[PDB]
Amino acid sequence: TTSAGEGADPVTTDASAHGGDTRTTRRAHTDVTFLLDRFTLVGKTNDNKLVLDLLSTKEKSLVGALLRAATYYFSDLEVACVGTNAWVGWTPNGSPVLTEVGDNPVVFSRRGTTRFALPYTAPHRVLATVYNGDCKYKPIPTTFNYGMIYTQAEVDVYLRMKRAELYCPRPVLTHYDHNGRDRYKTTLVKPA
Amino acid sequence: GILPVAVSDGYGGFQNTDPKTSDPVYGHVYNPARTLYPGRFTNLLDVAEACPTLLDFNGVPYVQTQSNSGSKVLACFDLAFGHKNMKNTYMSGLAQYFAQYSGTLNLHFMYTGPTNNKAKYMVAYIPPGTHPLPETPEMASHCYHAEWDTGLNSTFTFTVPYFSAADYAYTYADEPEQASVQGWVGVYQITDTHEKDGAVIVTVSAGPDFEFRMPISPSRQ
Amino acid sequence: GILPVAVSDGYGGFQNTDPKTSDPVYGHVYNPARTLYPGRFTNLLDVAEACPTLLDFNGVPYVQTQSNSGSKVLACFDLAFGHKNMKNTYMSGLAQYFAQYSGTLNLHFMYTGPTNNKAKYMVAYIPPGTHPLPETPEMASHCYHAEWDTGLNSTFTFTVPYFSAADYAYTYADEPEQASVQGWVGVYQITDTHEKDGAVIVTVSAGPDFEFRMPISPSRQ
Amino acid sequence: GILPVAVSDGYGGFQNTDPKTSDPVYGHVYNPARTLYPGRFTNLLDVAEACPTLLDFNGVPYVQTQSNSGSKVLACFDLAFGHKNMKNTYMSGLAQYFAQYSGTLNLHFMYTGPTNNKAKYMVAYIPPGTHPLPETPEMASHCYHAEWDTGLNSTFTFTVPYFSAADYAYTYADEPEQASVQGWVGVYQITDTHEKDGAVIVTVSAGPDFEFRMPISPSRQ
Amino acid sequence: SGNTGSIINNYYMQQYQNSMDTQLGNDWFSKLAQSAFSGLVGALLA
Amino acid sequence: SGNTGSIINNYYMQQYQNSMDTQLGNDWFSKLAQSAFSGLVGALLA
Amino acid sequence: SGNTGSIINNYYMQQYQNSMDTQLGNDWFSKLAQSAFSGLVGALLA
Repeated sequence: TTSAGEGADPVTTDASAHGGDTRTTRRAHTDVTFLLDRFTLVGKTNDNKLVLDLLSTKEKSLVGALLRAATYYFSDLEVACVGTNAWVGWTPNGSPVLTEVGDNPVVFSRRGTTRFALPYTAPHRVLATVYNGDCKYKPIPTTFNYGMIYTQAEVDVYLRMKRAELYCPRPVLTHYDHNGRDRYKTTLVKPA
Repeated sequence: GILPVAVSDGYGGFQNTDPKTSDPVYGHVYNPARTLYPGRFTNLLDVAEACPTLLDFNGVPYVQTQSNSGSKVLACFDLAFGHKNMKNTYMSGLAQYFAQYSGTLNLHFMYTGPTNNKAKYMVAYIPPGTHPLPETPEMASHCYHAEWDTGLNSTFTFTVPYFSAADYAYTYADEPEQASVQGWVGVYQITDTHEKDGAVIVTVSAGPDFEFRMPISPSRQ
Repeated sequence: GILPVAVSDGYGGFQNTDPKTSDPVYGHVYNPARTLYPGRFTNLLDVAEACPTLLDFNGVPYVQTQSNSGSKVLACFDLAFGHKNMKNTYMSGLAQYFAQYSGTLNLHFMYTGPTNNKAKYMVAYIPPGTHPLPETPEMASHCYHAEWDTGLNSTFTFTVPYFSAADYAYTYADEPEQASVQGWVGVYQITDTHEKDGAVIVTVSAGPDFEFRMPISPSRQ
Repeated sequence: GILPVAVSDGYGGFQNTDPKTSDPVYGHVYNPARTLYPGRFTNLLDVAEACPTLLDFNGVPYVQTQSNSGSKVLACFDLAFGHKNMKNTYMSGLAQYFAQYSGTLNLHFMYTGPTNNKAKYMVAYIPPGTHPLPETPEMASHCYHAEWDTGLNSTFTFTVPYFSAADYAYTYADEPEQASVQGWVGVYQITDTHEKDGAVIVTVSAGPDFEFRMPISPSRQ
Repeated sequence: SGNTGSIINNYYMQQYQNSMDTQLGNDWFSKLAQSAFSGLVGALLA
Repeated sequence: SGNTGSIINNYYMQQYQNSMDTQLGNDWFSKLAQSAFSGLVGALLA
Repeated sequence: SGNTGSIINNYYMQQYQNSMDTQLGNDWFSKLAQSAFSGLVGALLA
């Protein structure tokens, strides 16, 4: 179909012009909520502390990449610290940094991992993955966090976004290197 | 007495993609209203259908008449997300996270030449195993194709179909794969008034029945 | 056979703020009647709304005409629970246990001068980023403000509003915070008959729509 | 308080043939349509009833008139899946995976001689403990038997019955077992026009009431 | 009430889980708060 | 069906436990078996 | 919704499991996609 592309109005076509059909599609796997609803490893704690910042997610992982594909987002959160450690503790967004959690929410370990559920605690209606605040581009606020955890020992930290909502899509780039080759190619799983 | 219970081996270990929730620990928090917030998106394919992204032809998003060569081929590339022309597209961006796909694709061509410069183009889908990939409009006319000429409407949209032995194809290419298992798409210029180039911006979007399955975090090096 | 059960990792550890009860061990105890016991309270904010507490101005709860200075400013302080003037108030006392708040506040002014001593006052809410904080009634009149004079009623009550980009503000001040993110409240004396002081007792209480969220035990040093 | 539970010893260990399912980990996968796919089978015995397979008589599927010997016995073998004649049959193939069986069997005989070559045959089921296994049609006629002659129809089908003290018999033979606990089946040639062989292809299939029980993986050496 | 929330329930009886209250023969501060003057003393203009 | 039998049930949803089947728009061997001739060719006597 | 599917349920109350949403007083991209032109500009022949 010819069209006046300048106006930017969407155009989506079948194969019917050429005599074709349309297959039945089931896009369950491209559902945003479903996609982000899994645990992603963000790394290890530091002095047995870790600020819960979704921007800590590895940017080439499925979750890190998708989260960054949106300008704004909202979600609740689940945490799981795996490692040999006794107890993970937590403080909400806006609390002063402490020397010891003592009395704030504390959860004891069970068979080497501590997993628990948290609520969105920011003071904003939604958070952003980018924020052009005083950083004049020429050709992230304190508040953007989900609290902080305190642990008894070093552990691997995993975050899981629950009830996720994304707004204003942003680019998602391929991360494999073509080298000089035209096609990309790798070894895919095959019977040995 | 009390309820007898059998604890099972192999069940219970930490899981990263499990269908259950963690135990709560901090209640009664009411969020700020996020009513009517704009730009919400629900499925990657809705944005993928509506927003075409730029193909890359050695550094530029456009195909062109070009210099020396009596070659009518503006572009001919493997129908593959891993092809270098597809490298900077949202479709290839997303595809790196799924193992398989099925469905149609839409290629869009926007003509950029001045009012008095006229041309006539053609695009064809070349199936796998085709031998000497056609280099001429004449030969390529034997494939599923579309011819169109310039005029009042600058843009033309083409539907790259889905043919394969199987219902789904892979987004990645196995190391031992000499030819494109999915064939190629060739874009030719039948004729042009003026040899001074007229740039055609090429773009790609998901077709109405396109689909991805099997999310994968292909992570690293 | 018996019920197969999967014991999950990460679940079960001791928790200090969990939503479940412990197993009982000593039954059948009936308590003495505590029917009609007076002074019961249910929510800290009910007492916080009804009972204003004293601000501190360098050791005393009152603001005053004062000695030498043609300065009409009786007090100007950061709208912050951590400001030193708020130091001994029930509101700041409670606020140390919550991370965020939202809502209005009420400031009360009780005049203490003799019958023949008359004055006229004004209080304004200065928003953040305001530059030279106004030092004169004249300049301060450009802000949300209230002017009142002495007479039969000794007390005047003012409502400190809530403006911010966000729906909630923090009760604490981050180390790197040069100016009050919430602005200031300035109390000025427009005029006074007699330079011999007339003390104005200042007091603070929660507004009808004030609210605290996120309990925290900020404990220690 | 919470639900008191008693964890039981002896319950819970990994099991390879248990009646429960494992916990899921990867949801929402919709398979390609496999509607109308041909050749589906549901029970091994349906294919076992419908498809007779070849017996082996020292390298060949047929029994024959033969050379020198005034012996009318074409074949006489133990009613046993482990007998060497049954060695390459689907029935014996399957039987190695079950401990017991019961039921009837069908033996089929297809005559292969030229039009002018005529013969007359007989097959009998010899019960256990029978003494000198009959070597002549005359003697064998005292057993459950069937006699048939050649003609327009090439094939004849016989039903090997089930007699035993027990309702089920074993598919395998114990080491200390001198005689066939299930008896034998003897195939005799009463007479033949021409001594130049006429081959009779022998085949075996499950009877309508045949049955296997107790699956076993008899694995290895 | 309080900081306990199990959609399901409680396994042991009430007489064991808690102490039983008794009576002979009411939120002062809520009432006090409710009663506060929130109007305007004097006449309003414009 | 199969070798699974819990009088009670299954805890996780179907979309997670198994793959979902689809259709476009049947036991050959049972039918084949059913169709076998089980009579008598020719005439019977006595 | 999401990647959670227990045919059975959730044990703790909603006010503890998640944060409660509020309102004052909607899938842009679905709508945008829905609105795409899928016809033919000009006249068709044969």
